[PDB]
Amino acid sequence: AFKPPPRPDFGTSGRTIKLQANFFEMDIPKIDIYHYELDIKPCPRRVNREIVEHMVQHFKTQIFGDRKPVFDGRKNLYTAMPLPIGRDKVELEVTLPIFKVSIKWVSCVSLQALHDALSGRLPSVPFETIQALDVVMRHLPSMRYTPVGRSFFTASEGCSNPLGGGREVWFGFHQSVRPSLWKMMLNIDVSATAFYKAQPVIEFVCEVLDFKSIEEQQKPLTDSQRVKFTKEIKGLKVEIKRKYRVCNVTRRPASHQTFPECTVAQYFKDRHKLVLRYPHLPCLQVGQEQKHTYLPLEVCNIVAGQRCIKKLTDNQTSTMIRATARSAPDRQEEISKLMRSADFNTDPYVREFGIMVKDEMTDVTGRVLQPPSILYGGRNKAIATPVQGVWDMRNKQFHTGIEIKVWAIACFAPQRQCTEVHLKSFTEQLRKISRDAGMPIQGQPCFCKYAQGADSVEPMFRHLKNTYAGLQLVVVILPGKTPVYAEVKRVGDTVLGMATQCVQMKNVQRTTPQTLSNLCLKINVKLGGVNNILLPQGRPPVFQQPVIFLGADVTHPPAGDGKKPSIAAVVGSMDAHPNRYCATVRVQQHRQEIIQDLAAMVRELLIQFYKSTRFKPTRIIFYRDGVSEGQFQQVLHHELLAIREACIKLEKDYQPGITFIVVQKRHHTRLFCTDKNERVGKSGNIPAGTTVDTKITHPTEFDFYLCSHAGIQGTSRPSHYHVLWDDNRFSSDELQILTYQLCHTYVRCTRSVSIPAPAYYAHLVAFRARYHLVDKEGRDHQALAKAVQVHQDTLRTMYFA
RNA sequence: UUCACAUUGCCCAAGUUU
RNA sequence: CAAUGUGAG
Ligand SMILES: [Mg+2]
Ligand SMILES: [Mg+2]
Ligand SMILES: [Mg+2]
Repeated sequence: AFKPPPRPDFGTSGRTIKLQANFFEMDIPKIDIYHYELDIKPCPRRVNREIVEHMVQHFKTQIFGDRKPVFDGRKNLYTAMPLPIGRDKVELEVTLPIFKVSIKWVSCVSLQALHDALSGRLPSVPFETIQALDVVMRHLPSMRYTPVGRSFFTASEGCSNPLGGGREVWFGFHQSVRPSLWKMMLNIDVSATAFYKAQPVIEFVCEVLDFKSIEEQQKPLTDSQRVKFTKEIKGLKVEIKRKYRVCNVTRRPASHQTFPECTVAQYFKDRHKLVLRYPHLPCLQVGQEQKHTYLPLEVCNIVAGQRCIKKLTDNQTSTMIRATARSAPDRQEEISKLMRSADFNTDPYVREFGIMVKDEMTDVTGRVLQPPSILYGGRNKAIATPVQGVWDMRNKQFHTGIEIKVWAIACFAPQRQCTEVHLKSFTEQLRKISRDAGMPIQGQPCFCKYAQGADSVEPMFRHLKNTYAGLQLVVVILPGKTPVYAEVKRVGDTVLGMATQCVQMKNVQRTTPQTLSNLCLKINVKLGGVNNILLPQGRPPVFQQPVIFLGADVTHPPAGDGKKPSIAAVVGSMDAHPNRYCATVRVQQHRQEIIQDLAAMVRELLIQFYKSTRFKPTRIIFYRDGVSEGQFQQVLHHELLAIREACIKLEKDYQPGITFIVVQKRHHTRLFCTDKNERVGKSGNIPAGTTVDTKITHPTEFDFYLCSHAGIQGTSRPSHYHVLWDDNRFSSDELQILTYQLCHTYVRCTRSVSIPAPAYYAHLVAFRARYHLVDKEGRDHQALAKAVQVHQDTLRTMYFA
């Protein structure tokens, strides 16, 4: 439970492919530079950046001589040459167009220590050095553009991109400094997010309430209109010179609205001497709730550069997607255009520190791994061969297909829309596809009844269970999006323990062989079948001893939410294929990534593995989704020990080797085909199986990019895998092949998915817990805990399929 | 609620005188 | 998983 293992070696498996990556090489000088600790009394980050930039111009002659200090926005200051004050304190103060600021100088950043650590000589990558370089690259754009996370956004000049509702698209780019096997690298990627337009509040009202012009509404707002407007502007800032956080939209129109004893229209009529157009419309209530200052819509401006944190509307989203949808070559060229346009070398603050940035994307050589063969059953024992990460189920039967003899249907769609004919049609079509797949639906359903409302579910289901012995499955037709779905799964998964398979009504009226086939995949698994397996003799050597494959993920509540729990999920392989998985799930602290009750969850799974296979795992392979580099030590420290605790409290001296792997699907590394005839499909992406464990990866540690999936649309996200611990001493080859093969064991489709199945199931388990908790989200905890606790008959199934 | 892929929503980060 | 797109035997 200490620092991660070193890179054991480099992969050798697979044919080579020429790739470009959105990493731009950095030439860093071999000099020392100087860290200073600031403290400003009393502020937003951008306000503090402003204090220093004005302060440096003001104490130029006294202190900062021809220097270009960079400032991280709070209390870290860096200079290329030392400041003529030495080792001691200084208390300065600056003017606002009020601030005492303290400058010390704690440290000297060696820099040349970075080159040596990048050479692997020094085991440690010095973080406090990498911190400093990022502050260099961020200093200037942090004031010109509008920061959001590690990115930067600005209004596109020459073009506008409205979304409606007073919003518009702002294009921008992500920026980050990372170390690598080769050099320091600048990772750049284009991005876009919704912003509020800096228009008159009057015109803001118009876009939200759907007026072409002011004069449509001539007398004060409707009850309906004043709340809808209020909901949209409250929390946004506005300007007149001066700043104001909008806090409320008043009840009375300006002319009638009053403050102590004068009225705002009257107040503006003589003090600032302008009658109001639109005296009918109300006033904004600004700043403090306790205080009584009210502002007219007329004189107000929506202040520029405020990110839109509310969820977009559906047509707003449509507009956003349409604007930013981009094939991989188009993506590549846009990154390139931006970077030649950025001209990071001209940046004076960059120039101060003598940093040089490469004009072009780095060239990197990847390898394309071979897909494993997939083994089906029935009589043929057919073998399927993934081609460009895809295969099909025609002319093949499940390795272990379930014979279905007792089953029922429950339609919650209106009969006028979903008729008995449609159901009968759909049934015959399904039975056909299912027999071909080795999953004979041997008879007609023993039950078929229309229903309406979530109220009718539990009684209908309790009936079925009490009546039809050996009942295997209930198929449930739904009219579309409905609360019934959440209800059907609550009763099935948690209350009665009954297999259910829902189908949207539209996919019943009109069915297709592909859709029905994918449906049988889900069904056969839910009823304990094995769809396929990896070709046994084609697996890596690790399968020669008993091994369990764990997948784990946390899912946090949406943006803006304050009290909903985070949900941890852990699944474990239950056979030697590996194919069958059992799941565990927990509610835990709001926005905690660390899986709190992991040890209990792993113990549960280890026991079930033994009852299933009658083997004890000699090794445990742990795939952990979603952890960032910043949280690697904390998570590993807690979660690695939790796995050990599980093993130790199970049996004395039961110490299986642990391999701990973090899976990151969401980062800002993008890989492109250098050679045009390597591109795959309309989107023009790199092929499935593409592997990069050199050049752009970590200088000392064990990590690699693997893109295991076909890229249908946009630009593919190659998944990054990072090994935080490995008792089993894997080689790069074996772990990459293992990880790649597990992307083929995902039962919901005949494709190679973007992450290993165990981790993918961990997502599906979490998301299902989220469905159990809909509108239900010491005594607080136990209620939610029980909401996600599945029935005893469900515990050992793949209900999450 | 057939499914995958892609944009966003998720930990880190970011943000927090009328 | 939700919204929105692109796709499949
Ligand atoms: Mg997660
Ligand atoms: Mg924070
Ligand atoms: Mg969707």
